[PDB]
Amino acid sequence: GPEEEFGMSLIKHNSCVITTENGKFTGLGVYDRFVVVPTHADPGKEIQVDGITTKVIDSYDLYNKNGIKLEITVLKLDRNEKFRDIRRYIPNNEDDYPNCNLALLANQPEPTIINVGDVVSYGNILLSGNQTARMLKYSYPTKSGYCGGVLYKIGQVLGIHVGGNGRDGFSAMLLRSYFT
Ligand SMILES: *[C@@H](CC(=O)OCC)[C@H](C[C@@H]1CCNC1=O)NC(=O)[C@@H]1[C@@H](c2ccccc2)CCN1C(=O)[C@@H](NC(=O)c1cc(C)on1)C(C)C
Repeated sequence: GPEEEFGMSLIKHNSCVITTENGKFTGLGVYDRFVVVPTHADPGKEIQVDGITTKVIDSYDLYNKNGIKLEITVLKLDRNEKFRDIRRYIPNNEDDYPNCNLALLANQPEPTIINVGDVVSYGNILLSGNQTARMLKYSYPTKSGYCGGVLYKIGQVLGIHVGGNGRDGFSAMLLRSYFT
C-alpha cells in the first residue's frame, strides 16, 4: 500500500547508517547536508555515513525552553550529496497519532518497517536516569539496535526512536520549527 511504499521511500532517500563510537544508528536526512540522530549516539568530529568517514561541520543537541534534552542532535555534514527536503511532512505541533510505523535501517539485515500501533504525546521520561522531554510513546516491544528509527505515517515524519523498556517504546518528537 502507499503507507508502506512511503516508508520504504523514506529509507531509500532520507535514511543512512550513522556510526559513532557508541555504535550504529539510523540517521534521518532532513534536507541538504543536515541529518538527525539520537543525542546519546554522541557523534564526534568525524562519523561514518553508510561506512564513509565524514567530518561533522556543526552539531546541535536540541533542548526545550527549560534546558531539558529532547534527545535530537542535528548534524551538518561535510559531504557532497544533498538529502531530499522532507520538512513539509514534519508536524508543527505536539499530538497523538493512531497506527504509526517505525522505519529501521541500522542494525537490520535490510530496510525494515515495524507497525508500532498508536502513539501518544507522553511528556518527560527518565532515559537511563536522565530527564528527556517531548516523548512520543507506543506500546510495542522495541529492542536494541532500533534507535534513530523513523516514526512515521503516510505523509508524516513524526519522530526518531530513542528508548524502551521491553513493553513500551519512545521517540523524540520531530517538530518543523526545529529545522526552519
Ligand atoms: C536504541 C539504542 C541503539 O540502537 O543503539 C545502537 C548502538 C535503544 C532502544 C531501546 C533498547 C531496548 N528497547 C529499546 O527500544 N535505546 C537505548 O538503549 C536507550 C539509551 C539512552 C537513550 C537516551 C538517553 C540515554 C540513554 C540507553 C538506555 N536506553 C533505554 O532505552 C533504556 N530504557 C529506559 O531508560 C526507559 C525509560 C523508560 C520510561 O522506558 N525505558 C533501556 C533500559 C536500555
